[PDB]
Amino acid sequence: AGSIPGRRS
Amino acid sequence: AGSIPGRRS
Amino acid sequence: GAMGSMERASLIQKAKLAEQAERYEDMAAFMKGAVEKGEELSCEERNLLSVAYKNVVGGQRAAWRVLSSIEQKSNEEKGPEVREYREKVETELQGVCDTVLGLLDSHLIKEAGDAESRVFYLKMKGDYYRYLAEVATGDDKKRIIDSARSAYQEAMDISKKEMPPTNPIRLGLALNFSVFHYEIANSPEEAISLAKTTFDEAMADLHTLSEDSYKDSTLIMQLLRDNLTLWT
Amino acid sequence: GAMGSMERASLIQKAKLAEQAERYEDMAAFMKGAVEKGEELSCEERNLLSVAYKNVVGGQRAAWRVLSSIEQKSNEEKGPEVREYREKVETELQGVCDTVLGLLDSHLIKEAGDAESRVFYLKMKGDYYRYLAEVATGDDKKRIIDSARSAYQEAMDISKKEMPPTNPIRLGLALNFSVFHYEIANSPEEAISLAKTTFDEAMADLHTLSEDSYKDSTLIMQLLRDNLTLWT
Ligand SMILES: *Cc1ccc([N+](=O)[O-])c(N2CCC[C@H](OC)C2)c1
Ligand SMILES: *Cc1ccc([N+](=O)[O-])c(N2CCC[C@H](OC)C2)c1
Repeated sequence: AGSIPGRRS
Repeated sequence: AGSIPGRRS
Repeated sequence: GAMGSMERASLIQKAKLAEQAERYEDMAAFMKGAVEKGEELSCEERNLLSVAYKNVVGGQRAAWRVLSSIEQKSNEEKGPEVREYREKVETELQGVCDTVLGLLDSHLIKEAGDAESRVFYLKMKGDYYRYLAEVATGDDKKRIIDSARSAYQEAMDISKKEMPPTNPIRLGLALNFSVFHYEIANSPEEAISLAKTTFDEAMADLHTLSEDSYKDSTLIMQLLRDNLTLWT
Repeated sequence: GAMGSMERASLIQKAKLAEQAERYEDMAAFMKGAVEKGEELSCEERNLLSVAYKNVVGGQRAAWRVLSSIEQKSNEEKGPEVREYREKVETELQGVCDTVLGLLDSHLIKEAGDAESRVFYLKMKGDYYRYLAEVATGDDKKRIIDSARSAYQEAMDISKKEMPPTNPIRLGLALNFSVFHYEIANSPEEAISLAKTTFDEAMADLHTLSEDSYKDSTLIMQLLRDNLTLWT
């Protein structure tokens, strides 16, 4: 399913 | 304001 | 060029795949390779070329506006970094605009004889000079603006002679030329007049259209109305 | 390297500007240049490195999945183009993963002595091997999977010894290792067990936290719960 989104600091 | 979006064929 | 070893038809197929994958830089490189094969482009292929570069330059313009806003705020000493990075993005954007203009000049426009192709390419020429004008400041800002105006004007003259007032390319040309007047040329009254006249003349020709053409034309008419609502 | 003439602090500043401008390829190049200065990274700088590459590889993974789906559908003869273009995207994705892994191996992990830095980098190592595993098919798919597992396991062992069960890095490590178990290693029961145990042990430690830390930890706990809802 979902990993850490991690795309916004 | 807005021009033709033009980003989807 | 760089795509010189790939078949024209494979470049077109890969441009369509790149669109689906939202890989617009790839899409633009595939379509540049297709143009450089030297044959004229079909209606669908012209649309692929325009979508690819519009997405590439649209990302650059959005980034340039973010950076320009930060730079304007800064002018505590932030050092040269914001200006340097805005300049890097600006140069990249200018390079993409010059690439598109170069394709139009070598040799898409000169070989375009039908109104649909010639108006399409001249509208693109106006658009990419307009994107150059958005970032221009030096001794050529005036000349860049005049180049945009001249391209849009030639496209308008052909479109009014050769296309019905509901034709979507004619409508989108008028929309974008009205944005040029409002945002670039400091002519808001000319922008409003062009958008209103374009809208009204299209309205009066809708009765001639099929259901599908009606949908296409009314979609662009709503964009003209949206601008008029913002400007008045 | 390519950023060798730019000051470390200017690279960091430009990475932050590139994030604001949504220029993630630039952001990743600036952060690669900062790592290659050879100094250890602060907590904030580690986050910039991870955000930059996560966005770059996230776009590549999304494109690879679109292309892989089209390729699977095709297998009328569509010619070699879908496979060729999927392969091009795959090779680019692999190159980005190899670049990140190379930074971790030269020399971020070996110099990372505190638990927060070492766990962070080992989690990244597991993640980028996991992205390699997503596209792997040949005689190294097993070895790539084992490399991901080994990195995540070392990070888990340190995190359980050195960090409280609510620590956000510990929680995100467990979340991503549970995704590895479910999606890569064909171990859905191990995925569910790890997500449940992680969630329950964090819940029992929330009483120790400030309002702001509580918000940070409960956000990741909700991601564990979202996966558990999808998997059960
Ligand atoms: C791997 C991981 C675990 C937790 C968190 N977090 O607490 O937010 C993060 N990220 C997510 C994006 C924002 C920060 O940038 C890396 C921290 C990652
Ligand atoms: C310049 C212009 C005018 C009209 C239209 N249109 O009718 O859609 C278009 N585009 C918008 C995106 C979809 C097509 O790709 C170019 C056509 C452009």
